[PDB]
Amino acid sequence: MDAIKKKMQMLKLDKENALDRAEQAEADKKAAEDRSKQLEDELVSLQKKLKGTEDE
Amino acid sequence: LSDKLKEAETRAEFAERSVTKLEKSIDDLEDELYAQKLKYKAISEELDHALNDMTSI
Repeated sequence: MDAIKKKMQMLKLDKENALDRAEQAEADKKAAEDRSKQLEDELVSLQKKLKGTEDE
Repeated sequence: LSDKLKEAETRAEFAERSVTKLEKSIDDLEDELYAQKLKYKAISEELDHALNDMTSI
Protein backbone atom coordinates (compact mmCIF):
# COMPACT_ATOMS: atom_id res chain seq x y z
CA MET A 1 0.00 0.00 0.00
CA ASP A 2 2.06 2.92 1.29
CA ALA A 3 5.17 0.88 0.53
CA ILE A 4 3.89 0.33 -3.01
CA LYS A 5 3.44 4.09 -3.41
CA LYS A 6 6.95 4.96 -2.30
CA LYS A 7 8.55 2.08 -4.20
CA MET A 8 6.87 3.13 -7.41
CA GLN A 9 7.99 6.73 -6.78
CA MET A 10 11.61 5.59 -6.31
CA LEU A 11 11.27 3.58 -9.53
CA LYS A 12 9.97 6.70 -11.31
CA LEU A 13 13.10 8.41 -10.00
CA ASP A 14 15.34 5.61 -11.27
CA LYS A 15 13.75 5.96 -14.72
CA GLU A 16 14.34 9.71 -14.74
CA ASN A 17 17.98 9.06 -13.73
CA ALA A 18 18.32 6.58 -16.60
CA LEU A 19 16.93 9.12 -19.06
CA ASP A 20 19.29 11.70 -17.53
CA ARG A 21 22.32 9.48 -18.19
CA ALA A 22 21.06 8.87 -21.73
CA GLU A 23 20.67 12.63 -22.28
CA GLN A 24 24.16 13.32 -20.92
CA ALA A 25 25.62 10.69 -23.25
CA GLU A 26 23.68 12.17 -26.18
CA ALA A 27 24.86 15.70 -25.35
CA ASP A 28 28.49 14.58 -25.21
CA LYS A 29 27.90 12.72 -28.48
CA LYS A 30 26.49 15.88 -30.09
CA ALA A 31 29.55 17.83 -28.92
CA ALA A 32 31.87 15.18 -30.36
CA GLU A 33 29.89 15.20 -33.61
CA ASP A 34 30.15 18.98 -33.91
CA ARG A 35 33.90 18.69 -33.37
CA SER A 36 34.05 15.97 -36.04
CA LYS A 37 32.17 18.12 -38.58
CA GLN A 38 34.41 21.10 -37.87
CA LEU A 39 37.50 18.90 -38.22
CA GLU A 40 36.27 17.37 -41.50
CA ASP A 41 35.51 20.82 -42.92
CA GLU A 42 38.93 22.12 -41.92
CA LEU A 43 40.46 18.92 -43.34
CA VAL A 44 38.91 19.33 -46.79
CA SER A 45 39.73 23.05 -46.74
CA LEU A 46 43.32 22.22 -45.88
CA GLN A 47 43.58 19.55 -48.58
CA LYS A 48 42.47 21.87 -51.38
CA LYS A 49 44.47 24.83 -50.04
CA LEU A 50 47.50 22.51 -49.95
CA LYS A 51 46.79 21.46 -53.54
CA GLY A 52 46.61 25.11 -54.58
CA THR A 53 49.85 25.99 -52.80
CA GLU A 54 51.46 23.00 -54.53
CA ASP A 55 50.21 24.26 -57.90
CA GLU A 56 51.66 27.70 -57.14
CA LEU B 1 -55.77 -17.32 35.99
CA SER B 2 -53.60 -15.37 38.44
CA ASP B 3 -50.91 -18.05 38.19
CA LYS B 4 -51.13 -18.06 34.39
CA LEU B 5 -50.95 -14.25 34.25
CA LYS B 6 -47.84 -14.20 36.44
CA GLU B 7 -46.16 -16.80 34.22
CA ALA B 8 -47.16 -14.80 31.13
CA GLU B 9 -45.71 -11.60 32.56
CA THR B 10 -42.43 -13.33 33.42
CA ARG B 11 -42.04 -14.73 29.90
CA ALA B 12 -43.00 -11.38 28.34
CA GLU B 13 -40.33 -9.64 30.43
CA PHE B 14 -37.80 -12.27 29.33
CA ALA B 15 -38.67 -11.59 25.69
CA GLU B 16 -38.32 -7.83 26.26
CA ARG B 17 -34.85 -8.35 27.72
CA SER B 18 -34.03 -10.49 24.67
CA VAL B 19 -35.14 -7.86 22.14
CA THR B 20 -33.15 -5.17 23.97
CA LYS B 21 -29.97 -7.28 24.00
CA LEU B 22 -30.39 -8.09 20.31
CA GLU B 23 -30.83 -4.39 19.51
CA LYS B 24 -27.53 -3.53 21.18
CA SER B 25 -25.85 -6.47 19.42
CA ILE B 26 -27.06 -5.38 15.98
CA ASP B 27 -26.09 -1.74 16.61
CA ASP B 28 -22.55 -2.82 17.51
CA LEU B 29 -22.23 -5.15 14.53
CA GLU B 30 -23.47 -2.38 12.24
CA ASP B 31 -20.89 0.07 13.57
CA GLU B 32 -18.04 -2.42 13.17
CA LEU B 33 -19.09 -3.12 9.59
CA TYR B 34 -19.39 0.60 8.82
CA ALA B 35 -15.79 1.10 9.93
CA GLN B 36 -14.53 -1.87 7.92
CA LYS B 37 -16.44 -0.78 4.79
CA LEU B 38 -15.01 2.74 5.09
CA LYS B 39 -11.55 1.17 5.33
CA TYR B 40 -12.23 -0.85 2.16
CA LYS B 41 -13.48 2.20 0.25
CA ALA B 42 -10.39 4.17 1.30
CA ILE B 43 -8.19 1.28 0.15
CA SER B 44 -9.94 1.26 -3.23
CA GLU B 45 -9.63 5.03 -3.73
CA GLU B 46 -5.94 4.96 -2.80
CA LEU B 47 -5.44 2.06 -5.22
CA ASP B 48 -7.06 4.13 -7.98
CA HIS B 49 -4.69 6.99 -7.14
CA ALA B 50 -1.76 4.58 -7.32
CA LEU B 51 -2.95 3.28 -10.68
CA ASN B 52 -3.05 6.79 -12.10
CA ASP B 53 0.44 7.42 -10.68
CA MET B 54 1.84 4.40 -12.56
CA THR B 55 -0.02 5.40 -15.73
CA SER B 56 1.52 8.89 -15.40
CA ILE B 57 4.95 7.45 -16.24
